[PDB]
Amino acid sequence: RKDVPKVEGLKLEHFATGY
Amino acid sequence: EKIKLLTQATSEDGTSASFQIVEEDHTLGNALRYVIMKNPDVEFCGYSIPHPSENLLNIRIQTYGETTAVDALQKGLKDLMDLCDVVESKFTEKIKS
Amino acid sequence: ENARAEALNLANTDSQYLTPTSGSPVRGLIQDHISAGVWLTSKDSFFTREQYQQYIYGCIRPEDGHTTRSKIVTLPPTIFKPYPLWTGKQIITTVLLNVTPPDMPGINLISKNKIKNEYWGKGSLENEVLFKDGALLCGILDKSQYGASKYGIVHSLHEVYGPEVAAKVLSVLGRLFTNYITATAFTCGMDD
Amino acid sequence: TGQTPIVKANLYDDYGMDNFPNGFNAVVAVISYTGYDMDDAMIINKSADERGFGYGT
Amino acid sequence: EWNVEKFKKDFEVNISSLDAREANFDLINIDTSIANAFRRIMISEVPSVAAEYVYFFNNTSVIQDEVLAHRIGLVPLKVDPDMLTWVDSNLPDDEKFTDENTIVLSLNVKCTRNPDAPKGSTDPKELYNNAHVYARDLKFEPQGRQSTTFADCPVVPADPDILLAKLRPGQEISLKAHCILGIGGDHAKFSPVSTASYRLLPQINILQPIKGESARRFQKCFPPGVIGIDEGSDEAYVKDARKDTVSREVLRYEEFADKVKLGRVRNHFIFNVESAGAMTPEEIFFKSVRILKNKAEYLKNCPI
Amino acid sequence: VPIPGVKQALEKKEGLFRKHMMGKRVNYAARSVISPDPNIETNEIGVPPVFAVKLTYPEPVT
Amino acid sequence: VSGKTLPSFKPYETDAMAGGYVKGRFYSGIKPQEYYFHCMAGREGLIDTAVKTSRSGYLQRCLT
Amino acid sequence: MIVPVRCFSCGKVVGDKWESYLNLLQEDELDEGTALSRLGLKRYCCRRMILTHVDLIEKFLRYNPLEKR
Amino acid sequence: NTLFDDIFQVSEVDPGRYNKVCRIEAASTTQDQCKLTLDINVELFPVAAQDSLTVTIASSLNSWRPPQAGDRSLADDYDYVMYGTAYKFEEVSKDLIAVYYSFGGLLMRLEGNYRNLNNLKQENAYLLIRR
Amino acid sequence: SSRHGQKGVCSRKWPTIDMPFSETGIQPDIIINPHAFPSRMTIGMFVESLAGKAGALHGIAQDSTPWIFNEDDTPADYFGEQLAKAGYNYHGNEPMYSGATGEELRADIYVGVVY
Ligand SMILES: [Zn+2]
Repeated sequence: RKDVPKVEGLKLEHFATGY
Repeated sequence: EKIKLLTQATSEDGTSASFQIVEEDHTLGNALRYVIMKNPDVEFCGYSIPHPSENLLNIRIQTYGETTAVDALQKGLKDLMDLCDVVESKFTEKIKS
Repeated sequence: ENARAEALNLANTDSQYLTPTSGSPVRGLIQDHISAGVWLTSKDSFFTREQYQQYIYGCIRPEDGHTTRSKIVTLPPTIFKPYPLWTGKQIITTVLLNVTPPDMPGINLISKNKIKNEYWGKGSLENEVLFKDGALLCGILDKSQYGASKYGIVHSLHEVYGPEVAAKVLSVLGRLFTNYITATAFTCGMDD
Repeated sequence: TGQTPIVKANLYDDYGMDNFPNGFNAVVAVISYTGYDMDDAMIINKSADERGFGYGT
Repeated sequence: EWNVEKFKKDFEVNISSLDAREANFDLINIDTSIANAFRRIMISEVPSVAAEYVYFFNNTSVIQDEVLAHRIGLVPLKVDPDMLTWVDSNLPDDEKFTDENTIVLSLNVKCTRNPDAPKGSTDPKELYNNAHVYARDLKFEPQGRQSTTFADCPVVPADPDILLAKLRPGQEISLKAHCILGIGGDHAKFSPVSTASYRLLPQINILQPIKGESARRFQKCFPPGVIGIDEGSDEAYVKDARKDTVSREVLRYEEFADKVKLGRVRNHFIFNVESAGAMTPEEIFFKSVRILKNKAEYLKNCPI
Repeated sequence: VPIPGVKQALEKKEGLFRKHMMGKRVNYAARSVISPDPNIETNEIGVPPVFAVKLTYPEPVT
Repeated sequence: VSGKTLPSFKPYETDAMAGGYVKGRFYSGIKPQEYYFHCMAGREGLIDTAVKTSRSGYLQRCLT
Repeated sequence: MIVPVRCFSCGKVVGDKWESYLNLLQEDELDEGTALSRLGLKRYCCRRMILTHVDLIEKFLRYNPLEKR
Repeated sequence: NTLFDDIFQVSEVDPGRYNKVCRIEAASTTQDQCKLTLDINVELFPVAAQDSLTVTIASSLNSWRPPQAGDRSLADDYDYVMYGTAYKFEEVSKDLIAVYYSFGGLLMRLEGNYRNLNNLKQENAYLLIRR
Repeated sequence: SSRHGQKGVCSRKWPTIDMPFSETGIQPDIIINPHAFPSRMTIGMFVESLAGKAGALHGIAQDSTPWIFNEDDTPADYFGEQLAKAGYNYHGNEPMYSGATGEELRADIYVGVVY
């Protein structure tokens, strides 16, 4: 059984306010 | 009308009193409580909302004497006004700059 | 008026603190007030002058009859230098002092709760609560002292001042652990 | 107004149940904050309710 | 001792960004009580204008009449609230609506099928005329003295591209919505801000030096612009604290479980006000301050 | 299908004694879903306005 | 009757997992066999509670 | 059934964005996250509102009581 | 007026699932049997093992009011000052007693002989600590 | 009701100024108690909250078919990695501030999106 496939190519979504 | 202190907890010397305020909530209660607590003449402060579904607010100030909760509340409100004024003036100056 | 006076004296919810099934208590705060008590009465929790006074006034409101001295009374702060701090146990103590009728000794109570000493670490004595003269001095408040458990602080307040004062203590602690839990909220998640 | 579930099963699309949305994706906070939800109750946002949250005829 | 002067000496504002829609400034050395009061007054008590009392002549659309009334009342209006006054309650409803406090937004539409309908055309933009009703269709009309007052103001929705209703041929909408002043605490449609919130400035207390590759990964825990490597001495220092969102990825690693503390300064807020299109966030904050001041003043001068 | 008789009219749970003498429907009595409210005293209950304008009590004027 | 506790488990299997002993936890999920056993136990609990609700009614009414 | 004027949790208008979102998704190989980023929605409260709108009014309109079928 | 005074040598400090407060395992360097065990919040008065602390208990510092202009007390000579009421006088053995002091939860136990602990009573008693 | 048997009547329409808020600036539209979870033992609700936040942040959709994981690939870890890559907490906790006291709460609050 191979593990759950990984959603690759994921970037950083949460930037602090004003950023 | 909007502001009426409760005779049930007021004192003849006036040093302790409880105010019931309409159409108010934390938005004024917390700031006023902070400002009044900044007065070293008073001992007790803090605010309580009787029931959330009713637009009511209670402020109780127990001084240490020589003063009144009435004048302590007046002083707190005036300090609130001055604090808002300094915030506004600094904001406007930084807008200019 | 016959039925009004009937329901107001024989069947009203305060006059039924315990059940005649076994004489054990049936009333008391249930889940979130209990979990907030384990935090406010924890030894690690201190509260400044403003936070303490705010909690006490919001819990009590003398204008609504929760007091007995026609003016809220206070307590000495635990800490004097560098700055005046209080404790949660002092908060419970002054809450009792404000609801409990004056000129009456406080509940000198000895009992325990549902929390073993080894959970708090070595040398801890929090398993037992040591009330005195209307003051909490050791251990923590818990379900065992308010809820579906016997020989608690509210049970002894019942046993000493009738069921009315115990009812008012239930109400006052309900308004105390509520306004408290707004400020320091309680949650759970995958990390737990 | 109904919404598709973000956390859907794979069979939400095999059977095609997108035609009858039964709810919405709500921001849930597992928090003990108000006191008005202990035994089984829950609290909605007044503003969200006033922006069309869960409205129906 | 706390005095107005001792607070004016320390309080300061750092407007980091600005725009006609979104502001992001800082309030420093102010109490959390007052900062929260500003936030709540801003999000609730600052007045704005949105349609309240609709009038419907016909609605053959698929959308329910009340649903359409709700959607119409939601839409923001590029109207300065100070141009019109407040509405009454005890006055007769035939006479409560003046030319100084009410805005009328007609919407007459009739979808009709396009006779030159192409073959294989699926997109409804070709098969039907006026199938889609956009908020641009809400057409303000002056009333009485509005001609010589609101002439220069092109009363339009703050977004003219919000979709109102999708029609089909034959189906019709014909309505007139009256707009008035209101506040957010009454209904969420009067809230002039898409959001209004703050956050205390994160604090990263590095206790023990982080050197070598350890500082290289210690930087990767925070957002990219928060931690930096000193040029000469390979170490980690806090470059920009504001850029950090408190995620506590450091605390998941035991090598940093004792070399750092993620505190937080308690007097340094970072506001972020997004206007809903009605006004500008700097003016929103200005009116929030003015509302708090007038509220304290009314409490002060109200007879006891 | 067989028609009830007099004995069958007062015999069992749905008869007369149990269904209309031990327990009866009553006037001046309401009902609704319950919700929590930690801001009422523990000897109190939250009465909605709609009941408060319908339930009544005859107070002889004095 | 064939001695199997489930289709997957071999007949007359000496194994705790076969005999209803689930080693999983709700944190990391339960395997389908254990899911079936747990559903059986939960349904049994529900039925027992449904019966016990009405079991005491006649006793209490007769006493009272 | 039709795109809401304002996001429930915050108030950021997402009702002037449904056609823009569909166009961004169909014209190019834009993923949903990229389209929601380019459309002015960076908080998940706004992002889910346009990521998870069904637009059932299309199926609703195909039963016109004022047109020969 | 004072009731007790000494100087103590810390031995062990126990975290004990407490972010601020800690327990003091102490052994005084004057008496062969005088011992202390006090809980303090090291967020105000931080202490480490094998460090030296001063302890003094005063029946008064000369109702409560925050400090104002022109006020003096016994607290000026120490760092950490705490309020607590004695509640359990114990008799350990011959020429050996123990006293329990809880300062709003922060229980303190004092061990040793009654040649020095005699002046302690069961009433309100300040505590003062200095390096 | 959630999709995990966590039914419950709405008890008050909490005004947004009184609702708690986070650094991002969102008041959750649904508040449910944590004490509903110990007795009811629904970790599915927690993992759905995690997966919903991760999916809305990355713009993607989360499958939830039973038994796709194991005891070596926890869904908690999976959605935590997908939250860490987005910038939020690995354990799903969002540092919130109380909308009444203004102060930050004692510890980070578990938030997410659920159906
Ligand atoms: Zn939003």
